Amino acid sequence: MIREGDKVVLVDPRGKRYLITVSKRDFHTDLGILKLEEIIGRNFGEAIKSHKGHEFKILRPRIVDYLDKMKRGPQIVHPKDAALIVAYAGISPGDFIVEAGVGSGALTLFLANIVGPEGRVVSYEIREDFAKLAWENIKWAGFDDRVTIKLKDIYEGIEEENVDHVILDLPQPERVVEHAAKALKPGGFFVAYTPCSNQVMRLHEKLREFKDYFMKPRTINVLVFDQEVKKECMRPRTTALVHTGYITFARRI
Amino acid sequence: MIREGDKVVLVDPRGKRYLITVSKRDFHTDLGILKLEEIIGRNFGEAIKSHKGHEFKILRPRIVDYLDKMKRGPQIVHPKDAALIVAYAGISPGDFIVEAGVGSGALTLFLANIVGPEGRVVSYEIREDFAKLAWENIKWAGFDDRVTIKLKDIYEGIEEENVDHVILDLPQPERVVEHAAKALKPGGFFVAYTPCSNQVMRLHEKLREFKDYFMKPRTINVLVFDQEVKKECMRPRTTALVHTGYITFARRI
Amino acid sequence: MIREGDKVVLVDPRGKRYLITVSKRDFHTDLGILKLEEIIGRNFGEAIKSHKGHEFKILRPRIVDYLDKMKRGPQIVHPKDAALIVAYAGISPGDFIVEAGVGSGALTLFLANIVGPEGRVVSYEIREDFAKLAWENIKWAGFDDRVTIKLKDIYEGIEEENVDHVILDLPQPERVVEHAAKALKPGGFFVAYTPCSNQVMRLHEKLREFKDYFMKPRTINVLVFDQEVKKECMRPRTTALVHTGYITFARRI
Amino acid sequence: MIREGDKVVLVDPRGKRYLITVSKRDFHTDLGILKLEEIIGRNFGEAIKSHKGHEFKILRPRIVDYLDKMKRGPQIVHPKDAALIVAYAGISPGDFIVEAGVGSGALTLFLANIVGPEGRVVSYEIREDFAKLAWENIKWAGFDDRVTIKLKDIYEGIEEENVDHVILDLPQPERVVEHAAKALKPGGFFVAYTPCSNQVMRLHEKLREFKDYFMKPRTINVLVFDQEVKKECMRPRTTALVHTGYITFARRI
Ligand SMILES: Nc1ncnc2c1ncn2[C@@H]1O[C@H](CSCC[C@H](N)C(=O)O)[C@@H](O)[C@H]1O
Ligand SMILES: Nc1ncnc2c1ncn2[C@@H]1O[C@H](CSCC[C@H](N)C(=O)O)[C@@H](O)[C@H]1O
Ligand SMILES: Nc1ncnc2c1ncn2[C@@H]1O[C@H](CSCC[C@H](N)C(=O)O)[C@@H](O)[C@H]1O
Ligand SMILES: Nc1ncnc2c1ncn2[C@@H]1O[C@H](CSCC[C@H](N)C(=O)O)[C@@H](O)[C@H]1O
Repeated sequence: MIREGDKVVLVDPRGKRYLITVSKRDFHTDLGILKLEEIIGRNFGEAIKSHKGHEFKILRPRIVDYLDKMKRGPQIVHPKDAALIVAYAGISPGDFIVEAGVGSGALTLFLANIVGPEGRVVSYEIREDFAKLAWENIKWAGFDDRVTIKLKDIYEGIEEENVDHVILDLPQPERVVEHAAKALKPGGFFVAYTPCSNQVMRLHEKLREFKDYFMKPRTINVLVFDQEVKKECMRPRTTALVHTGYITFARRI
Repeated sequence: MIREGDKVVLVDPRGKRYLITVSKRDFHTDLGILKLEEIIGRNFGEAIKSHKGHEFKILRPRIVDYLDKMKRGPQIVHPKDAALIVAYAGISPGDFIVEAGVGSGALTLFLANIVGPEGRVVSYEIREDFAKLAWENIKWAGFDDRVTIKLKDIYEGIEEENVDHVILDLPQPERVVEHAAKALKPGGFFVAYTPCSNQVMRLHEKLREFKDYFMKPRTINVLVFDQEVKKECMRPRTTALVHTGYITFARRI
Repeated sequence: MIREGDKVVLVDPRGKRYLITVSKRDFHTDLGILKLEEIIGRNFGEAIKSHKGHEFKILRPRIVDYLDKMKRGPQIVHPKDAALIVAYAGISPGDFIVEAGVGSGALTLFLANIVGPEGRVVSYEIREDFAKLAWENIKWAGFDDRVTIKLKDIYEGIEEENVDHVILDLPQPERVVEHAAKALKPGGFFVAYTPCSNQVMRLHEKLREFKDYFMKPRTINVLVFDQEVKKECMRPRTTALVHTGYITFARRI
Repeated sequence: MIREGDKVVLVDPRGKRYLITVSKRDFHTDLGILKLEEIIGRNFGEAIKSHKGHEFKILRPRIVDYLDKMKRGPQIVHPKDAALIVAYAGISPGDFIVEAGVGSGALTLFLANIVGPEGRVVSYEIREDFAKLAWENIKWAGFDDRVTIKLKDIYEGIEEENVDHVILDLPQPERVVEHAAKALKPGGFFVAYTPCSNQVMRLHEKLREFKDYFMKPRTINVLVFDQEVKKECMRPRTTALVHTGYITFARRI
């Protein structure tokens, strides 16, 4: 069922994953040489063995795989932040999303997945090299069909109209507030990710100026604690990622 | 555009949301009486008035309104927990999900909206009053098309096959592990939400025993702090919801 | 034995405490009337019974009982914040402490307990009613031996010299930095408690300006989670106190 | 004023501290030889110079210095946890404390500082090399007067009686419960520090068997978030110490 050119997740015995394109070349590993040609005509769930006899399993790549293994220009918007943006903004299949700060394309890949083949994500970017690398990430993930990158400064305006969500992770989201109020559907969401307290203060004040266009804003911070579970001791993992950014939501009119 | 029988969200000046089916009747509010018939023939983004001069904005119902306004039992799975289920398990449009513990239909509604018209959710439930209640909400939210509620003890087995995700909020997820291993696609996710660390210990024991059926399980705990942001003062809100439940993820072999 | 005028802690069957003054007057309770005079001749570890038959145990009042049961114009600086102030700044028996913001006298009580009968806490306060209130609180607790309340505005200066610590919980702690710099012993701690980010920002501004007077400042934030532990279920408590204030520490060169 | 044999902290133009016993010798350091003969007869707040020009400040050793610079091999109980133990148990000058797990002496130092010259700390230990290292640390910090270490297993029993607090950092505190019930004064505190949920569950089980000797227990967990305050950005430190141990408190009768 797998043909040349298709993408595949190879899982080694230790649980390490390789998101691979099937082709006539021999992939090198910790644990021997895979001949990726042997994968043609196999099914997901079958295995291939390296030259030293270690078994690698073939999985269909999912969004988590693409997200986990893309070329990143550190940092990004993290899974957990993307998650709450989706939840509290209620992003849905079919939604039309404008986003600014395409970066590596991480938030874009996640949002593209949520809106499906019939949703649209339009990403703004001002940095040429980030646009060229994001686009390569989005083609690689197959979202080629639903995402458009505009090499354009969103501060100067939003061309689009009747958008479901404006989602931002750039330095000054306050400079987009006025444009978002025009672009957004009634009941549409303005969403911003900001690492600093200062950015929140500014944004909240701008959103107060635009009380007539937005509902009362909401700013959250998400923490995720991994648990270390064993036979005897169950306890939280000693260190954790405590802070990425704040997320501010505001409903339109 | 708005016709009889459609569902609409009315927003009052304060920002109180009313989820209403538009029909020929009068609706009684703390800001006076409304005639829903005046909504008919109008478009989203427009306003109707009350017999005290107070305006009511008309918005298209989004998933977040349904989750906010549905009938409930006591405990539920909160948006943040479902958010991370979605993010960490890679729940995508078109997915086939098995969930047990429908309860009030909160989680099921969340997942139904993520999977889209072409995804499917099958929910098991042992408690006949909950099943009726949950089904009441999904027809109401319009996910009629994609959701099926089984009145069946999931511990007896999972009749579905090639499922993308098995997602549990029930007292003993360990008693579903063997079943889910057979039901899940290669690469699919077992996901369990458990309030106590006892549950997690027991569940981790079962997954340990099924080592050759799942990758290394990870267990997480998610906290969300709201921020009180004023002109003079930005502090985290004094009080917060600090624990709902632990979430455990395991990918199938 | 216990005599008239002694202060005592009555613990009821449900574990509830009552800090009481022993005297010929009968005290009214959920569980019946207590003849407090019957607590004369009795000793710590003994009990007395209400007219409804219920037994109240007699304990020696400790610092936690005074802190837990005093008259507040709430909220105070919470015992979690005061603990970390003590621990991080090294507050020891015999210390000479200047604090400003006597308020209810809660912080003052805590530090007074720490410094001991031979230590000194000098508390500044600009409000006559608070000063009366707190002084009544500290008498009540037996600390009038070691605490001084100066009805004076600390922004105008600190009369004391060679102080161990300057501990602040007032709105503009930056206006005390210079005075604290000159009041503190070498190795003495400037400590401020500030509910808002904004206050931390200004206080960091001022401490940068006086870098030649202070080591690098450190701002913490402390959360305490309660656990629900029962035979079956052990989980963190659902709701917690998430924020009181930030605490900044600065060592004098 | 400062004579031979006394202890002194040296602060350099970076901020780093060195705690030494003052005696005539060319002290080897990163910024050049010190020669601690220029220091004798000086006062605190003065400066002494090396051969490379730079200046070193003389500070009086506080409890924070001893806890920083001590030989601290084995994992300590953390300052934040010591703090809440002090706070919630109401540990006061002059208290009599039995503690088990002397470890390196860290928790023993901190407690010995709080109970003061007239308090007593009896530390139990079963490991020789730990006991030798612990006694060598407390003598160095000057608490020889108030601390005794017993090379004896606390599970076998508690020799002392009428004690203020039993403070534990060992693997099975539930075995010390009955002994503590005998040793503690009316209103005294049993305090145990456990890194695992399991340990807490066992302990709570024992404490409830001893409901007639103890008030309902209270288990807590403390987190400290460091704040990053730069001129143009305030945010929490990205990473933070999230879990060290749970702490359980119970009042005797
Ligand atoms: N006005 C604008 N329009 C479109 N993209 C923008 C933009 N301003 C910035 N960007 C892009 O948005 C991305 C994130 S900017 C980096 C944000 C950083 N975490 C912070 O602390 O603020 C970058 O790729 C940047 O080039
Ligand atoms: N074996 C089973 N099959 C299907 N549904 C079940 C089930 N056991 C419980 N449920 C349903 O799942 C929902 C949540 S059960 C309550 C969960 C609890 N907090 C715990 O984990 O301990 C209820 O609606 C209940 O009827
Ligand atoms: N310059 C100053 N000198 C002395 N006390 C001051 C002061 N500024 C404020 N205070 C006192 O410090 C205390 C804390 S004020 C900050 C907390 C807040 N205003 C509240 O009341 O909850 C108050 O009792 C106030 O009267
Ligand atoms: N019954 C007992 N009496 C006295 N000390 C004990 C004891 N059981 C354990 N200890 C000591 O208590 C301390 C903490 S024990 C828990 C930490 C971990 N097991 C470790 O050693 O790294 C150790 O110093 C240990 O030697």
